[PDB]
Amino acid sequence: MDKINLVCGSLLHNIGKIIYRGTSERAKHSKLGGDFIKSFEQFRNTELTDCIRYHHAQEITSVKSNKEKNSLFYITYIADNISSGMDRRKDLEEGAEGFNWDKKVALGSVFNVLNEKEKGRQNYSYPFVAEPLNFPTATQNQYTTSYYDGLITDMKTILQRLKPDKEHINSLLQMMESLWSYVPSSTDKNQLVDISLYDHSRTTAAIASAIYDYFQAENITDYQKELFDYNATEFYDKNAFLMMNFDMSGVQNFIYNISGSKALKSLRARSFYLDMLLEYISDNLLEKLELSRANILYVGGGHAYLLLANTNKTKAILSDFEHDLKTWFLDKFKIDLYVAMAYTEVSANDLMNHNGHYRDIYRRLSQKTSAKKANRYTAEEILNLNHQGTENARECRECKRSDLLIEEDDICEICDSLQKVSRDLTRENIFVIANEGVLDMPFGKKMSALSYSQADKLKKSNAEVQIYAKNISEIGQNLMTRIDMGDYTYRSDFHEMLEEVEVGINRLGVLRADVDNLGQAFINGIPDDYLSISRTATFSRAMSRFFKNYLNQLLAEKSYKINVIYAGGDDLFMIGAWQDILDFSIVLKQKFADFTQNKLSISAGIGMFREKYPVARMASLTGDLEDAAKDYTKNAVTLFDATNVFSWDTLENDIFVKLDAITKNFEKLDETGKAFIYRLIDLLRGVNENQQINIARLAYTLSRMEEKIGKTFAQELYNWANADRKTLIMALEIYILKTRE
Amino acid sequence: MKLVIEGTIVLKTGMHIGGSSDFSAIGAVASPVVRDTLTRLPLIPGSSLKGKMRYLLAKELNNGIDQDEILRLFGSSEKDKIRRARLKFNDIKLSNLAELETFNVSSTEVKFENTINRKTAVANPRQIERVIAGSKFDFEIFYNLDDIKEVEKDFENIKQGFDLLEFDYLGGHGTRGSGRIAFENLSVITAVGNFEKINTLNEILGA
Amino acid sequence: MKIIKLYFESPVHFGEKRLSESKITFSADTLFSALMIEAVGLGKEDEFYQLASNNLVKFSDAFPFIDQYYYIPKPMFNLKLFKKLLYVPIDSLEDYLSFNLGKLALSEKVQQHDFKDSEPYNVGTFTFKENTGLYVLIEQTHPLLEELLENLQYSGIGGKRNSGYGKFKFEILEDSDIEDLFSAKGNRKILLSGALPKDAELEQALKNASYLLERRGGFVQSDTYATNLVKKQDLYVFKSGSTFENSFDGDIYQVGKKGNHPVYKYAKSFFLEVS
Repeated sequence: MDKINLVCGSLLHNIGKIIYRGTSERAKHSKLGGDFIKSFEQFRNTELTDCIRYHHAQEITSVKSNKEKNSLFYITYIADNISSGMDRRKDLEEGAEGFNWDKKVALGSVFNVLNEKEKGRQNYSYPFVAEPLNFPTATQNQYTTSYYDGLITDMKTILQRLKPDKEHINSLLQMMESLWSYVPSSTDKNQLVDISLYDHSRTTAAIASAIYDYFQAENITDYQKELFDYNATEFYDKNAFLMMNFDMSGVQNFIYNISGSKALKSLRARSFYLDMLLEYISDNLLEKLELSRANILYVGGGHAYLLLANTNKTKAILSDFEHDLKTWFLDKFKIDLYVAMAYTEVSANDLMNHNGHYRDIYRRLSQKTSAKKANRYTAEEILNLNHQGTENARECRECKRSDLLIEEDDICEICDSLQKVSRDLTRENIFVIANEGVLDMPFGKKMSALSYSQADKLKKSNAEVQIYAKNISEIGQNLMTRIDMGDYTYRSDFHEMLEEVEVGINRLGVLRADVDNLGQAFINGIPDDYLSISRTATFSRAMSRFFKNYLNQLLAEKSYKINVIYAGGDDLFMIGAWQDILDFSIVLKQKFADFTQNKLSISAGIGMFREKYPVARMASLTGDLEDAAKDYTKNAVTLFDATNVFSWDTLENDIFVKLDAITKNFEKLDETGKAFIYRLIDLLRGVNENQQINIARLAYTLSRMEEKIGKTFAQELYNWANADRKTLIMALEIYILKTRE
Repeated sequence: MKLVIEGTIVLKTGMHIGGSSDFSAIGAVASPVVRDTLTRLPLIPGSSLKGKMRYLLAKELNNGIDQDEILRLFGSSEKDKIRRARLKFNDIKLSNLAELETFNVSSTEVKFENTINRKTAVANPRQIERVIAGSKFDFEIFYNLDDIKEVEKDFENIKQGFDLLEFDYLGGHGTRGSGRIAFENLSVITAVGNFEKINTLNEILGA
Repeated sequence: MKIIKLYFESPVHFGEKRLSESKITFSADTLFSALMIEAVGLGKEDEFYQLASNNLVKFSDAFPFIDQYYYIPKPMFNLKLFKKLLYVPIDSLEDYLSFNLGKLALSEKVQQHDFKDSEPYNVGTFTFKENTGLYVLIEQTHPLLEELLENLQYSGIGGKRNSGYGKFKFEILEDSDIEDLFSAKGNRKILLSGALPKDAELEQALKNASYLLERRGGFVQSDTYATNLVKKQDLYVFKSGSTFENSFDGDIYQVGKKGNHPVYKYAKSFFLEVS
């Protein structure tokens, strides 16, 4: 039997409970899904829904002999039992009409459980909207029937629209990503009120699929004998799962490896390209593995977490996959891009979360990456690279290599490919893959990534191409998946954009940023005692989708003159008018503060540049400017120089009221601005070396303007200069800069 | 062989030189002078000295038409002839800062300039930071000798370039009162080995 | 075993790939290439190349050192187990079983043109602070090496010559209590140069190897090589702080065939043996 049975069974296990509290009738929830699927999805066979509706011993012993094997109702059952996280083996769960089950708890977030020693214990709640703008806040709210009515219209339409085939599994998990990523899973004990039903369901399908391939691997059937003698921990000790990892090495040096004229579009292109390549190689491994998009836990900026099938054949195709992948890399990217694949062999005794063994299992995996990351290549490829070389006089400028140089110009083929997709990497294009394209990615299949005019006609007629996008426009007719990216632009031209701001100084600002304490957040992600597998992936996907989608929407809604290059918790580079990126930093701080629920903060660096200036020099200088603010980690932003580094509250409160006071008062006066402000600045910035001289001249000159600037205002200028004068010299400085011309 | 050209750069005015990528405050000087990244003492790049000598050799040598000697003495990377640069320059730091503080004055002054619009008479003030006049930059130049028959010709055409630089500036806003140098007590001494006819080189530098 | 300390009067420029970068050390093949360019300068080329072929002037690559502390890159130990750390002292490694060299800079330049526009370009650099610098380590010191080193301190190690960066004054100050570490035989070897073993011993040299390949090779300068600037054959050595069990010994590869005179690349081992 093909794997569509379990993946369409275990992911759609307990889905029909969304209306179990949405109506008043209280039938058995697994049987509720079993009878809805005749009226919701299709004319579905009862044998395919055998694995749906028999999910406990009290519901399997009723049907133990009439429904024989190769229907695999055991499999989704044990997948549910270990996908909850520790144990639900023999108990009448929620939905089996036993008691007054709780039906009003929203999703508890796992932000607190990440570093349990920083928050202790707290119940979080998610404000849902019938994107969606859902935050892991601590204010408690309840789920409603109208959202359940809307999604059950979507379940009687779109789940009716889809078909249970492996070709369209990806679209239904994209649908579930769009809708059920921010819903609770159940209202039981803490194992399934901390996680969504999304990653629980797809990890359930993953566990079912992997143990199906395992039961095919050592050729074991008659599943009553091998599961039902006990709580099955004696059968759970064998190697049946593979918490596997991918890792990109030297991504940052590769994206910065430019010295070109086109140094901004190229930078955007390759920054996107590395993430896209990692996504494609992960998807190829899933397709060659005959799996879905379910067991892939998370793809980040340079790493991927999955779960695999633990057979000797899967290991053999993993070995050949590794050889093919490293051969492709070694004849395209020498050592500058090495990809590291590693799995930690585990058990379902390792997976039932009783005998410790998760953060040290992560540590063993990080060791098995690093043991592979040390011993990279064997012998023959080393000799191949050494004796492959040749002598000539031509080089590409950025990718300073001789090989793959195009004819009669000196840019590399990779490098012309990344300038080709550079200009037309818009906000709306679809990333199509083809055997005929411009980019290069393994195994021997190219990326075109064409716009949504010519890439639409062959996206269905020419099949067997997995097409990626950044718009939610696939309702189930186009077979495209969405993967967003930070791509906001004003109009991507600085000469038109900076002449629009005819208010302040004609200067161009750039921004560099990253997230505080993120490295320790992945050294010890979630602890043992409050662990299910699926929960920590939701954190990272929420952060990534927050960055890409939320920042694109935020720069859209307030019409900012800001162009965007990167997106991420380690990479963020935006270029724009300084009057628009200086006040974007505070609302960026606020939005990432209340997205994290005041747990993870921002180090940022903002500098001010001439409009005609090399953007590579800007990016290097402002990355170093942020690196001055980064170690200061602590939350801080530096303003245009390493001498002006302020914490976020100091910035917001101190300067933006000591700029608001200056702007409020000096625009009331027709004969003080701004020679007095220049003189006040000149005596204020020079008090650092000689002190009582400048403070005395300051007192005298505040006395002599006290009839013009105000009998009150000179007193705040004096006491502010005594108390906090570094936060006023910057305040008058940015007032001067925004009151130029 | 390999020879050392020694001397100093006694400064008669100016020397605004170079320019860094520091953020120009509103405040004090925008476009500051070039200074060392650790010690923050004013120095000239040896490339600017090298380039003024190369330029002033270039404009006068074969006056009427690049040349051999502009590549014989200062290197080339042409597609037919490539020559090793016979000279050897080092970046020159400020030397007499001890006696430039006996006058209790800073190493670097700030100079206040402006243009006025001809059309509207609206001024446009700039501050430029430059090292004070009367600086002395003790410099050393080495010489990549590879042929004895050209030492006297090379030295008479670098001493010619040594005096032609005194009537031109060295870097920065030159035609508005900057950069004018003078060269005191120039000499030559062999680095390693032993050359025989060092007297003519030493006198032609002392001439 | 001997030390050659190098105290620099000026900012230096050691690039990986381009001009606007710099690093804080220069590898062994850079030093060998520089020294036999100087032997070209004084006509003792072949004798020097034979002296390095017969392994009498095997040497290390340059390492950071601060006042009476000499450092090495952190040895890539493949144990169970700081990620922002780079260097550890050579007499302090086994306890792992207070660092400031200087500051990098981008001194930024122009090419003047008379009627055309002026052409700006930036040069990456690094500055050693006061009681700091670099040092290398050689074996069985040679008078001709002493004769060639003094011609190199007056023509510039570093990238950009002759304007005007890399310049130093070398001093031996022969070792006292560090060659015992070299004579201390151990069960775990540490490379200290950009080595590439020959193809015979390459596959036996990965029993526990925790190496890092590092591409080396650039353009070729002479007055008589190939009539324009050509690249050299890029050769792919191990990174300095690698870690082994099987000691190999590399050799000096000719990567120049097209030009009339050859072009060499020093890559042979220089090991530190520990537990």
